[PDB]
Amino acid sequence: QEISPPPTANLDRSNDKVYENVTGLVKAVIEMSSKIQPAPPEEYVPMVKEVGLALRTLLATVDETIPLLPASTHREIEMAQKLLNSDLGELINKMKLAQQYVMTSLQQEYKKQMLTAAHALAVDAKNLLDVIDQARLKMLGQTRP
Repeated sequence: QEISPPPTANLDRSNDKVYENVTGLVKAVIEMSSKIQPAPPEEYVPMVKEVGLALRTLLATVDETIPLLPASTHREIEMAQKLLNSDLGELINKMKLAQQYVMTSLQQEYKKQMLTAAHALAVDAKNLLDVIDQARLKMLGQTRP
């Protein structure tokens, strides 16, 4: 019973700077705490979903920019999308293995390969950006008289 009721509803919070500052401090603690500590295999799934959601937003956005671009660049973009999907597959596979091997000699190795897959995903995202940028600049070259 380290449990207490939510704060009173009898007070307007809309300019309550104490409330806001307590919120800021509790969040700063949560953020420090979760960074210091290694997250349990439970938590892996929600984190990976967040990354998958972010990827899908990106792929959907990249789908809508491809029409605009010179057809000579489409294969490169699509390949770079391919590579992100490839990194997501790997990430999910290593996450599943890390959970599977949770209390074995393989726990930390699988965790590591999961992080390397995630890192690869971020690196490949920035490469997609650069591929799209070169495309757009090429397109501007073409567009200008």
